[PDB]
Amino acid sequence: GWTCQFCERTFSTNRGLGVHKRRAHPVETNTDAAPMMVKRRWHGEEIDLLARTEARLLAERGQCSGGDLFGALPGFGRTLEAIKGQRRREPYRALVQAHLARFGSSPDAARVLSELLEGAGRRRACRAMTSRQKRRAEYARVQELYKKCRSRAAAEVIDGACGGVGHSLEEMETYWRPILERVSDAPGPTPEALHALGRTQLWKPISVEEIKASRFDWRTSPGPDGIRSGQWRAVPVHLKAEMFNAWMARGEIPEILRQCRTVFVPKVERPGGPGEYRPISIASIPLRHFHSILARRLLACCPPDARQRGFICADGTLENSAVLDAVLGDSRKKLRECHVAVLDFAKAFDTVSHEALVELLRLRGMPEQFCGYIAHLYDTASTTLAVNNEMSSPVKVGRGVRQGDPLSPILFNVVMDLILASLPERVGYRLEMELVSALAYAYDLVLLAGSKVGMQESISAVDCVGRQMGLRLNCRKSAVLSMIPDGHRKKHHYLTERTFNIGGKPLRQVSCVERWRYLGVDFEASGCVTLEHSISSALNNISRAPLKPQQRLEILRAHLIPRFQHGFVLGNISDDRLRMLDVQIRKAVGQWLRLPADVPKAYYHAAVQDGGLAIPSVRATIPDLIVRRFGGLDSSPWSVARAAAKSDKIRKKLRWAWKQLRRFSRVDSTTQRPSVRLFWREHLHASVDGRELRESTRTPTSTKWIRERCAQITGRDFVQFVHTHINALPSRIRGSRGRRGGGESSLTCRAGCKVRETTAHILQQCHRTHGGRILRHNKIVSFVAKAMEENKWTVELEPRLRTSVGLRKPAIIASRDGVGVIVDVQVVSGQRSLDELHREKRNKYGNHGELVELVAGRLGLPKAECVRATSCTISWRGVWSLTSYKELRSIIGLREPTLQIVPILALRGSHMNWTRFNQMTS
DNA sequence: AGAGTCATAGTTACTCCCGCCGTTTACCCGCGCTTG
DNA sequence: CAAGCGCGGGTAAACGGCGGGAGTAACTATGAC
RNA sequence: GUAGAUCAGCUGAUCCAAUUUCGCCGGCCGGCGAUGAAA
Ligand SMILES: [Zn+2]
Ligand SMILES: [Zn+2]
Repeated sequence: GWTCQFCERTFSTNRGLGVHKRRAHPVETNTDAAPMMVKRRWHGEEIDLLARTEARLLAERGQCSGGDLFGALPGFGRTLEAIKGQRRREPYRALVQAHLARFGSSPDAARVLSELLEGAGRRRACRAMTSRQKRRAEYARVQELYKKCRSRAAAEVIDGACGGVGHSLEEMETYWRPILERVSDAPGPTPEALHALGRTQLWKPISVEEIKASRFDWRTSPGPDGIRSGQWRAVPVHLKAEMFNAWMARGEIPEILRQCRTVFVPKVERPGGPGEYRPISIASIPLRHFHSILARRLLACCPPDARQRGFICADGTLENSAVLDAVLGDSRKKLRECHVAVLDFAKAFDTVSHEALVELLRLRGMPEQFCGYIAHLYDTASTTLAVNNEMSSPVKVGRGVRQGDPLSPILFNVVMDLILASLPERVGYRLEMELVSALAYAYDLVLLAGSKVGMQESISAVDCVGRQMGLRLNCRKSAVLSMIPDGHRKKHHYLTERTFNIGGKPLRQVSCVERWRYLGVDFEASGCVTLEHSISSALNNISRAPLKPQQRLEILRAHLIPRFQHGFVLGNISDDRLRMLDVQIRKAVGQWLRLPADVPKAYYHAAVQDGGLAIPSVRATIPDLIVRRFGGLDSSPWSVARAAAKSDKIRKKLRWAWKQLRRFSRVDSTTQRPSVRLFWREHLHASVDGRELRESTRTPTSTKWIRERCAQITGRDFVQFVHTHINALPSRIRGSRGRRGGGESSLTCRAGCKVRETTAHILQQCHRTHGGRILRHNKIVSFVAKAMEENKWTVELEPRLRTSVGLRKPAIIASRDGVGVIVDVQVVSGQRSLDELHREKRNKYGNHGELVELVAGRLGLPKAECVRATSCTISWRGVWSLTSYKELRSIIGLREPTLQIVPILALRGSHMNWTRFNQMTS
């Protein structure tokens, strides 16, 4: 009987039909569930607004009633008789009376600075005065870009290609210069707002200790000045402080040091026009360093509002996203009105009046010196614009707040405070007895309210205060999410028809199915459900870009996975989806590295030291990250944060996170905090192929060629290194996994050794690779001999000594200042403990005596104790032996960079042996 | 030295019906100011 | 001074929120084969 | 024909290879600056 009219399914019971409707047909059923609005209950915010307006009207007039109140409130949406009826309530007049009563009220430092200024000025003066070819040019550009500022290259490669900007200088100068030039006409703040907000240590001379404690990310690009971070680092700190104090006294920076070159960055990976970029400014390095100190000082001096959780000593994005999710979940669960309006200010930093800013700083309480410095800096400030390579015409800026400066996000925090103080005192959401009203991150404002009139009043208040400040509200992204519960039917419903106005301009009302992004996280009207995870496209982009395999691996390690880490941590992802995603990652990495499909799982994801590829496993890393980030929510200083942490939704999320992490981790011994690194480590060494890698952990330097020194080796040899390191060479034994139904020809050596053909056998024991082994030994001994000579010693390679026992061939003998060392070199299979092999090699040299005295006499020193036994022992997979490492770095002094390279030689020699075997396979 | 699709249970996000008391406001009833 | 209009008390008859109860379509993990 | 090689039908595509362009100091040859995305 019961049959749907859109999916054409007949269900046994009306319950089935309705539940099917709620999923298969969201929009139409949501419209059907819109409640009638005959006699809506009087929410508290309506009562507060009514009482306040009645009180002010009585104070200015003396008498009031519904007739004039209606005129006072045009958009209240209550009938002239409904208002009169509500007027009869006693607590209402009590609040009216309460509000009425409330209304009843050295030469060298200057020399070096001048040298830097002259160099910058000379640079400024100099500056002012086919498909195959396309791909080659792109390769050159990408390599040069990645060599200098990695983040730029990663963002370009993952997102789009072909220059990125793609819009040239035109379409920017025509679209931005007029805005950057126009002077704002903000009248300033009203005295009412100043009073509402009303609810010295700065400028002191900077000291050496504070600047030293002032951290700096030296991995930064220089500005138009041309002063690179290297020389600035080279300057001693005390002279830095001298110049900083000199500037403090002068209250200004040298003219040329303020000039900045504007650059554009896309808000969206696929910009549709010139207006979707952020015209950031890169000031000179010394100016940024100088302003960081004041940024920290002002951060410590006057903290922002409690609701302000942007650029502070806390993860504002996490708290805001969690709070929004908790609010939405609570509203859905108990069917309570909640209007959430996401607000953004287009040209946010580039729309604030200079005069309003400086005067507000004056009234707020900063010292006159600081306000005057800001005013002077922004009065004569000027900028240059340059996209791609175009020193455009310089521009004089009429609106301040310079994106990229350390002070700008803090100075704008004053305006943020002012506007945050303007919303009505009693509008918000009562989330677990806590009133939450606004969630601010930088400029992105999210206003919450429990009533339509309350939300409209809040919107109008923020609009007018911004207009007074000079800011203008964007209608492109601003939207209002509204949920009206349906009591007597227990149905959640969303409004559709637009009803909110920013200064007469209607807003876009987000429907139920729409997806909108907040802080870069996808949000649905029902809460964070999932991320579309366009990972296939990103992997295709990375694979198609002109990069060597290690470049792609590093990008996937450090820039792609973290980017979607936020979407997944703040989203709701089922571990099956995570497994599919990590399988996709594994397949892509196997393609890039040309590995087969039988390589052990753990190899990809085990951390660098344990010998893995350090490619983060989403399936396990994500639960760990969400547990770590949501554990501290209960202990956050913010009261609303603690209230959210007690929400049912977050509790369930954390429970599932704990279960997953418990399943994919082992408790650490020392810190007792579960770690995923241990899980992959255990799996890798237990694997048949990785069994020989069990010694990597004890020697961190054994694997330095995977991540730090990956730039000194070509792509091809890196791929070969990875192939042999995990034993990916398709030998017959390794080629018969599951196909051992054949005869001995399927397992014997081709060369005729008649023994089992193991990759170790091919690399070490087969006679055909005899000369290969010798040349590998010669190469490694030559390298270590050259380095050890470079460490001020004596060299006599392969001393020909005929001892009583017979003919013995030591690797190298050494002698310095009367002390000599007998160093032996050899490579050994990893199937046995490397240190026992080291001891076995050392016994037959250091425990003979007669050869010890022979080498002592040859070197010319009589005492035998000065001669010591040592063995350079490295497994053919390139894994170090701990005891050998220690003795080599301690008994004889060698810097670690030299020791970092021995595994490279061992690995290259082993693969050369393999390829030689295959070459003379005949 | 391998990388199981598939059967079944658990679950989540809903559904709907019935009934309960509390809440809101369209009528109704006047009084005071204005105009004929 | 009387009729009319705007300003004010009262009433009750439906809305509205929530409790209680009885199911299920569409995923999402494994326990075992 | 490709910086080189390879597979195709002088053109295309893949690679384990692939530093483009402008200005300069200079003698087709050497060196320099740009070709730098926030906190
Ligand atoms: Zn249907
Ligand atoms: Zn053999």
